[PDB]
Amino acid sequence: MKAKELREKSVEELNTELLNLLREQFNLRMQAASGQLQQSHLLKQVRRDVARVKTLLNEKAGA
Amino acid sequence: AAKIRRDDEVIVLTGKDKGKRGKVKNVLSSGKVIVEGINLVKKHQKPVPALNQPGGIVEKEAAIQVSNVAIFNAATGKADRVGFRFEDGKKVRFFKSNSETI
Amino acid sequence: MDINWRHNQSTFYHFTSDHRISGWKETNAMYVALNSQ
Amino acid sequence: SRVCQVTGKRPVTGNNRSHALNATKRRFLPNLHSHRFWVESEKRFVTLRVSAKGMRVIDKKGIDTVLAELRARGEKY
Amino acid sequence: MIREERLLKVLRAPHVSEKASTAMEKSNTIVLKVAKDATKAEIKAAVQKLFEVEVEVVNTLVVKGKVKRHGQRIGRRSDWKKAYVTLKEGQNL
Amino acid sequence: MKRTFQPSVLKRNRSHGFRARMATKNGRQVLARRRAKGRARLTVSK
RNA sequence: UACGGUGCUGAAGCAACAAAUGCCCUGCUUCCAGGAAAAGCCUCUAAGCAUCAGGUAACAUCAAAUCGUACCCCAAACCG
RNA sequence: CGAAGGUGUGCUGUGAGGCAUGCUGGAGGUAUCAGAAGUGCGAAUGCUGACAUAAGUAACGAUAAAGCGGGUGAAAAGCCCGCUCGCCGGAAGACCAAGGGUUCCUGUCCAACGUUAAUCGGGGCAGGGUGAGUCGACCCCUAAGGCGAGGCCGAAAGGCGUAGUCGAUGGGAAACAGGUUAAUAUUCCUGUACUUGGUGUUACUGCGAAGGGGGGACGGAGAAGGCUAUGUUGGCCGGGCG
RNA sequence: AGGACCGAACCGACUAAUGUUGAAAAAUUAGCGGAUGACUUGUGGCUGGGGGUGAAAGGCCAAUCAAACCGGGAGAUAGCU
RNA sequence: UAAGGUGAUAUGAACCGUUAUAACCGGCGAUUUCCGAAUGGGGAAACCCAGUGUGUUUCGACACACUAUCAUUAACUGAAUCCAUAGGUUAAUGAGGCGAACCGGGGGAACUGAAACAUCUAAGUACCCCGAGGAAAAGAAAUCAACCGAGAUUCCCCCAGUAGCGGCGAGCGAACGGGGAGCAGCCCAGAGCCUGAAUCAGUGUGUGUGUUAGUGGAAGCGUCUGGAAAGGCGCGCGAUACAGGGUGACAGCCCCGUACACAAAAAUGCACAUGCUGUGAGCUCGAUGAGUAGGGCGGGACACGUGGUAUCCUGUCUGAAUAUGGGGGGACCAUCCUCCAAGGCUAAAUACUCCUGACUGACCGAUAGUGAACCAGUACCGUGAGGGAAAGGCGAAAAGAAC
Repeated sequence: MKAKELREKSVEELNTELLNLLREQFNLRMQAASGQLQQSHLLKQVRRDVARVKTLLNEKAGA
Repeated sequence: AAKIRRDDEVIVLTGKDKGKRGKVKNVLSSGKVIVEGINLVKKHQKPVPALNQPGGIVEKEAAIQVSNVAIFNAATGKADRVGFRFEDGKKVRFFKSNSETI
Repeated sequence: MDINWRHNQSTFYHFTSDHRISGWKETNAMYVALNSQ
Repeated sequence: SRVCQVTGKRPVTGNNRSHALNATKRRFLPNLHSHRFWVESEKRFVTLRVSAKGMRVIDKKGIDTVLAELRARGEKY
Repeated sequence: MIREERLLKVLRAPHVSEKASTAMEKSNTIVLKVAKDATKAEIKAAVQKLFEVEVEVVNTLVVKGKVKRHGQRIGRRSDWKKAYVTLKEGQNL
Repeated sequence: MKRTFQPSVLKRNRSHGFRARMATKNGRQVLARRRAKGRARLTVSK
């Protein structure tokens, strides 16, 4: 997912931005630190995916 | 690129297994390879009180050097060195001595 | 222990005290010198 | 500092020599005086810290040319 | 108001202990590890909006990191912040 | 007996601390020698 | 009563006298050696603003952030 | 089919030395003839490391003092519990500041640390623990003093200093009782409070300063008077009649 | 009233003994002086090396003082060991 | 580029990838908390406290940006005072700090030597301070030479431990001239003719080459000892490749490489070519650097210590001629020769190595070589500046010892 994020509008990367943080990131920090979450790789891939959305969002907004 | 690689059948050139064929299990970035049924060490490990306890003397394979193996030709039935040629933009390996692409 | 032993051998290397021999050792050398004069 | 504002005379260094030639360090100082110069073209008194041969060169070159040199080299008067 | 991007990064873990446990089962307070730069307004707003409960008041201490060692190599852990979040009478989590 | 080192953090810092080494020419040269010697702690700050 | 305690219940709960180096007291008396400053605080107005702004009073409502808080501290934890 | 090195033996040269070989070792050595030297150690109160000696010797850190029973343990003079005994009690008690920085509390281990043993510990390992509108800091204000735009001065670096700006050890708003944790509490809980700002409504209304005045605002000693903390005794209440 | 008197805290340090490879690189014990003052103490500040400060001893200036400490000139120089 | 990866101690768990959007390598971007010149004010560095403006469909709270000083320039304001200057406000541009050595300049010791010591030496060294560059500095004759000539500066070998200076002690010590490295000349003080004429500087573009990833890269088997072969023995092959490193002992032919031949989407350094802008060629005529040269006094630099001392620099007092003129030619005068100060620019030869790459050593091999082969400027010591260690090697492979 790098062209897929590249082909939306600024509003839609703000939506999937807030959903990467909201649904994914926070619930996996809470789920990870409360004994659950066997699958730990999700933390990494979510974090890098927020990096992609902020990158494309900085590239799309202005310069 | 790398001459001996992952799913490949080799023969062993030096030591304890000289002339034994076998398939490469994996290949370690130390420049070593683990080849099945070849460099068998008799480890004996402790039954850890965590998840399952085998105990005993487990006979594993050890990593031999990449330079101690060469891939088995099977058209001549001997060891053979590997080169790299280009075919249709693909860098392919080929056997030396009959020049056959692998 | 080795560091404390090197520093605690290095204790009286720059001393001044004249009535004490080597900075620390008590003696009567003031009276010995003084009586020699 | 003791610098003539016209000629740029710093204090320099030297020796007190004696009759036995014993060298000692000294400073030669300029003859710095603070004199107030009438400029007619501006109708004002510009006060400068000149030497006593900065006044010779002001008497010869004129005060306007000298002030043009100080304004030229960024010396503020 | 506090933006939601800030407000997600503040809460970090629920704190499990016996002081925490007796605080929940005896005085409505949930104890949780927060961001080190998180203020009490941020923690209150983030529990209001991320566990959808009603917070009465927050009390924040900062816990100092312990100097441990591996072998003969020391190291301080890391300071964190612990928030005692006193909820109202209607709550579950 | 009252030994020489009677510690105070405020005098440690006002005297030998970083904002006090940086405050003058020669303390900046001190910091330059401590950085050049390559030193884990430059001043005594904490 | 995992004898470690844990809950429940709980009477009287007054007076006299003595009394500080603490409080009234930043007082009072006295003495020369003649005993910080600036803000908060209370007031006065100038420029300005004048049926606005501001001030006062009552009521309501919101806010009071941040860092320290363990433990030793005449000492086996500080300086030696 | 065993190098250097190490350790013995045998032979040999006038000597420094050489040669052969057993055992250890486990991978390098080097003829001859030349070349270059960090080229030869017993001394330097030589430098560094190791190991002796005195020597199983002095000592084991206040002459406040211990005794017994029981428990745990592989093992108890020292740990835990109990009963006695002694010591401090204007301290050897309690609370802080400075300073330290997890030593606090719990479980667990006894290698080293503890001048002995240790099951114990301020030791090792792991987990826990520090909750504030009212306490303190930050903050507002300043003293000594620092720094200091401009500025005056000075070979350069820099010195001094005006406006200012910092600087507490001083001045400035407000919370007490009771309960609770193994470990925090004027912070948590219960009860009862108080303070300062913002905003809104309503009623009345002249408000307004890096400006004026007051106040803050402040010595040593002494003397009583009125109190309180606190204590003693009686009454009351509960228990005992040895 | 008092650089007043006796005497604890507090500041000091006159004598003796111990200690002198100490419990302690200046103390302990028993006595001792001052103890409303030219006192004592906390916190901060200022003065710096031929310089400070000194009720003056050549005292003190981080267990160092007839010229601190650190670094450098520097492998000073040593007709001496 | 790729069949394997998610850095190490350091294994695990959870996964990603295998013909291409795993991972790894490179170019260019994005993000880049706080402290630090630190720059909004302050401060005990990594913290405390703001102001201003813009925006925020819960705008009772948030988010972003700007706000240091100084120099220069401009605009608007603006005292004593009328005009005006000082001052004030705002904007634009630049600077500030760090860094090992080399370089120029401002200051500048003493120990030491003289067998004492004061002139002298050490020594314009150590050190302090300012400034600059990839080099700096110097530089285009008011220079030598010597009646012949040379032709800017810098560096190297002689000259030559020479002439000289010197309590004529200790010591200091040239130039002329010769041989080389390198070679380059110009502009303003000034008008007219004439214009873009060479010249460089700033940029675009094109070409060539280099850097930053890479690709291909020859040729061996049998037998004996052995734990293991690259070793012994026997027979082959490569070489523009027998530099080196690893592989279970010593490998040209096992592996990585080496010789050799190629490779860049992008960013770049250098060199040509070329577009634009700025800049000025060339001709005639004129001018041709005044508190200056020189002097008196004091001091310094010149190898030269005031001496018979030329020359240069200037703190102080003075003070010309200005091409029918002036400086020098080692006191000084005359004759003769040579040159044109009081304005400035200028490449190369030259000096150095914080840092990068490749290669090399009759350099060291763990008490040596860096203080530091190892998580070393660390532990530790000291208030501080500062001082400053010790510590490498199981094995071929952890098969690192089940029971």
